[PDB]
Amino acid sequence: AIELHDLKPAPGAHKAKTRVGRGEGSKGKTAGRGTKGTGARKNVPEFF
Amino acid sequence: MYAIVRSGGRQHKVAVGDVVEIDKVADEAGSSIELTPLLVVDGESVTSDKDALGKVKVTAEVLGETKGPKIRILKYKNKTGYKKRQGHRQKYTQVKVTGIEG
Amino acid sequence: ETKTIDVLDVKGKKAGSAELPGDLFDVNTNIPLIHQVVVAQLAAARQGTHATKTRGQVSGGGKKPWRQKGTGRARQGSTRAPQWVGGGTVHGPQPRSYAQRTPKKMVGAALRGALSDMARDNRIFVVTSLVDGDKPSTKQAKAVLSGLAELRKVLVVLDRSDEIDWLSVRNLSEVHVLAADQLNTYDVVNARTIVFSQAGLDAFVGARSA
Amino acid sequence: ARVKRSVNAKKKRREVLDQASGYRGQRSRLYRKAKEQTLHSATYSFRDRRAKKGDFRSLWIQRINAASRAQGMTYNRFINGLKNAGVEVDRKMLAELAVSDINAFNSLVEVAKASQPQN
Amino acid sequence: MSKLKITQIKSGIATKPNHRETLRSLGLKRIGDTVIKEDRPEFRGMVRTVRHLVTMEE
RNA sequence: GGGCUUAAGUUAUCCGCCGAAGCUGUGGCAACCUGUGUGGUUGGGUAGGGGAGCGUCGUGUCAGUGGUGAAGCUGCCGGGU
Ligand SMILES: [Mg+2]
Ligand SMILES: [Mg+2]
Ligand SMILES: [Mg+2]
Ligand SMILES: [Mg+2]
Ligand SMILES: [Mg+2]
Ligand SMILES: [Mg+2]
Ligand SMILES: [Mg+2]
Ligand SMILES: [Mg+2]
Ligand SMILES: [Mg+2]
Ligand SMILES: [Mg+2]
Ligand SMILES: [Mg+2]
Ligand SMILES: [Mg+2]
Ligand SMILES: [Mg+2]
Ligand SMILES: [Mg+2]
Ligand SMILES: [Mg+2]
Ligand SMILES: [Mg+2]
Ligand SMILES: [Mg+2]
Ligand SMILES: [Mg+2]
Ligand SMILES: [Mg+2]
Ligand SMILES: [Mg+2]
Ligand SMILES: [Mg+2]
Ligand SMILES: [Mg+2]
Ligand SMILES: [Mg+2]
Repeated sequence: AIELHDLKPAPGAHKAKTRVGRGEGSKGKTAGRGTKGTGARKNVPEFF
Repeated sequence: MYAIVRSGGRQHKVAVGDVVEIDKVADEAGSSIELTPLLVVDGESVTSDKDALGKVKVTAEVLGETKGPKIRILKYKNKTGYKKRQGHRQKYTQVKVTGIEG
Repeated sequence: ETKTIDVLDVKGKKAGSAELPGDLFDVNTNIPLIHQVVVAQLAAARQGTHATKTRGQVSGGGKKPWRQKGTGRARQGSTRAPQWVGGGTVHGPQPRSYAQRTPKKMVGAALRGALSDMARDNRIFVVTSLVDGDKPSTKQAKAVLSGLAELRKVLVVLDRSDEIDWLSVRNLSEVHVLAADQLNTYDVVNARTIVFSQAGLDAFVGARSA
Repeated sequence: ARVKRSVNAKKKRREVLDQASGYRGQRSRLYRKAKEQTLHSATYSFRDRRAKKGDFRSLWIQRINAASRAQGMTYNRFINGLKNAGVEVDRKMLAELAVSDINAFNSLVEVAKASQPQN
Repeated sequence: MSKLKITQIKSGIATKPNHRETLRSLGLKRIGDTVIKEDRPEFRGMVRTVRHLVTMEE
């Protein structure tokens, strides 16, 4: 007699997706990359 | 007849029948509290010394809990992206002075 | 717990008896497990035919709108750039499948727990059949209302020629009809009671039993 | 699931335009310009709620100074006299006494005079 | 043993990390904070190390 | 800056006071530690790391609700960190 509205996930099983670049109260603006440089825009290869 | 009394680290000039905005205290509404007096003036007669102020009792009763104005804090600094929002209400307690008995 | 219990076949009034095997119809109801299985079920049910045109797929926009310098306008590379009205969508939806590869043991166990919860709550009835001879919806509406309430599941299993019961209960709109080989956790949880046909319960037990 | 921004977006704009409902020029009409002034308004209000203590203490001290100098006693000697006499009536009640009950304030002045070190 | 009484009169800001760690070891945490220590040479040493930040008594 | 040597200048010394979001008093909030009756410590903050949430749209389920007026828009009176 659970009924579909009593089904909930275990606590901690569904971590909230972090949404970046959506204000300065979170990972905002630079989006966790800092300022300028290669890493500001793409990446650096692991073999480099 | 009036008394300079203290309550919660803040002083008031009270008289019998006055309503005073006291810092929140644990005593429940309708009960009675004693406000510590720091001065008594009965008209050209000023009781000021500790020994005599010990004998005088300012008695008052609790009316209810009232809230202060809603305060909106927005801490901000330019060119950093920093902001911090906050609010405050600062509940107090109504008091009615019922008597200043020497 | 693995207790096998006994329910009584009805056919409206009374008939023989049927056994709930216990190893299924009496197991734990892992709510998180059931939730995951049901969510995966609905995700598989999703169709996901949604699409947008990127800046490369929007018509036109091949040439630079104007010179890079000298005009006093911002540097633009195409009229279909995402910041333009009528330009491409950057990270809009694309067609995809939402099906999740839930393990067999998880899916089955969830089904067992969902069945077991209302087996312990006494919401499974077994009937020899509904309707006799030719097939109406009035008859079975009665058989089920005599059973209890109107948020129902029916099992008739007989996938090829149980047209009588299937077509009788097909049009109730508060009855969900299934073959025993398609019980599935979503429908079991959604059901407030299950009524098995004798053959339906027998075939489900035969398909899965220890 | 395309989402249109307007219904959610207008809420902060209405809040800020309400908060800026006495400002001059663009500061009370335009959300962006009102937003800049509300930052300054919040900073000023926070700073002034803490400077208010000092402002009112200064006002009380000036009034006490005037009232005691009317009795031939400077503020510093008056406060030292009260401290030595052990009367812990504060700058606020003292200023209210000076404005309202000048006779009680003068009696306190006499108390301070008597409690002076006389040295 | 005379139970030294040490109180902090100046802040630790801009002082040397030596001095700040000495204050922490003495247990002083704010200006005006007071601690009681035994008349032990280590505590006399801490007091003389931060002598410009604290006052001592008996 | 006004003005100041009739110091309101320099200097030695003594007695007071002013003075910060420091300290203390009082009231509220929060993080952490601790034996878990207490209490202790802490809470400026950019890049950035961690944690917990608000609001919008779609949607399963249950409970509903709506021309005796939904959505949206717009006043007033309130509420929350
Ligand atoms: Mg930032
Ligand atoms: Mg920005
Ligand atoms: Mg990073
Ligand atoms: Mg950058
Ligand atoms: Mg940049
Ligand atoms: Mg750089
Ligand atoms: Mg970098
Ligand atoms: Mg790296
Ligand atoms: Mg590569
Ligand atoms: Mg900067
Ligand atoms: Mg192209
Ligand atoms: Mg231009
Ligand atoms: Mg190009
Ligand atoms: Mg288009
Ligand atoms: Mg003056
Ligand atoms: Mg202060
Ligand atoms: Mg402080
Ligand atoms: Mg304090
Ligand atoms: Mg912080
Ligand atoms: Mg701090
Ligand atoms: Mg940061
Ligand atoms: Mg209706
Ligand atoms: Mg809508």
